[PDB]
Amino acid sequence: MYYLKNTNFWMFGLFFFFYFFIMGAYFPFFPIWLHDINHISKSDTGIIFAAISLFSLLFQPLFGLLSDKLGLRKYLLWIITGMLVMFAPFFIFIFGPLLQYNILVGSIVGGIYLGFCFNAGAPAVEAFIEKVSRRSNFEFGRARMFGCVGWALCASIVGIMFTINNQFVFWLGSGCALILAVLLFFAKTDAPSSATVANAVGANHSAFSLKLALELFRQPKLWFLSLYVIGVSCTYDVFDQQFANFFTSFFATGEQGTRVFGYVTTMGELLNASIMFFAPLIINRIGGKNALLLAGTIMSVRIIGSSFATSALEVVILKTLHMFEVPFLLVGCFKYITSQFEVRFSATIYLVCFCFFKQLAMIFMSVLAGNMYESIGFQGAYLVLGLVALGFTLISVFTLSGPGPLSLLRRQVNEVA
Repeated sequence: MYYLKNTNFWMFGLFFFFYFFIMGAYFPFFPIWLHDINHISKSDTGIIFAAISLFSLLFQPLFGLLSDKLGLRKYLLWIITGMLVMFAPFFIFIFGPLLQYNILVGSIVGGIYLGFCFNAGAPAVEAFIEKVSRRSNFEFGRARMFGCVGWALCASIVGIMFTINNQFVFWLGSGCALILAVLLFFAKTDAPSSATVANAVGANHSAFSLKLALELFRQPKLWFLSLYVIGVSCTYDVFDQQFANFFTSFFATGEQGTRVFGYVTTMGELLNASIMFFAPLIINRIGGKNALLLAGTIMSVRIIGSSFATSALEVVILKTLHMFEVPFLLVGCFKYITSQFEVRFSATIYLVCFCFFKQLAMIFMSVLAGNMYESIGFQGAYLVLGLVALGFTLISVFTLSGPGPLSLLRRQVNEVA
């Protein structure tokens, strides 16, 4: 509670909150804004989303390998924040109106060309704020819990006021970007008060080596983990990046249909919260490789159940069937990898794997479901992948490297010793 008085704690538990709150529209909602609001065929977003991934992938490095080391002098965030006061002014003026000039090609390109600030942006905010957090006293361990509740408070208003007035949310989105994103820059801090003098003296920068990857590349744990990451997660996300409309159509109208947009997510969070706590116990008292597959088992049922999607208050369940993976996978990797690779490796795993590969699977994969959807449908496409992926969660039963190689429980000293 010594955080009670903490200033830079107060000034960033807000930055987090009022940024995620900001992003707290653009994305989850996004899909609607395409189809409904701006009528665009699924397959045309299957190219949007697929392209979104192309900017990410070949960018994320440039912020990580950049800021992480070089620029750690509080700048970039101004670069990001800059492209944020132009939330609506882009969307409602440029992004939207561009594609409408039917050239999806050049329009979606000059699109997530302001989609990074959120995709590769957040992890950048999440970043600096962490670095800074740690140096101040009270880390990000709870200041984010102050930022991931903007999803919440927002969510409802974004799934509501948007319908009534689409410009509202977006227009307001640049404002909470203005006075709110900036106010925390003329009230920020950057001086490591009485610690060390140099930046290469006392931190926690694991490093990335090409060789490193190459000493990991011979490894089966790697490929066979990837297999999971890929198929399961990948094609899983793919499905969600274009699930909505589906679920949305099930209701009375758009208002009722959507609305359950805020109401949905805005709920599961206080539930994804719940899980969060009591996860480890399970996880660890369950093992990562194991408990991980159960997330993939879960996802599956969500794409697989979606073949049947009968009711509207069924599809709701098929949504909240979401926060049951969020946990299990998330940390299930953390403790899987950790617990199956030479620690210093993480870089490449987390890097190579969940990027120089995923976004890559995503470039392709997605597009398929975009055409898979428009030409054969939501339930149709599902059975292809709701299945195809299940054939991974199912094979990864073998595929993946089980419970401890040559250490029964002795080579276990990392979080309590």
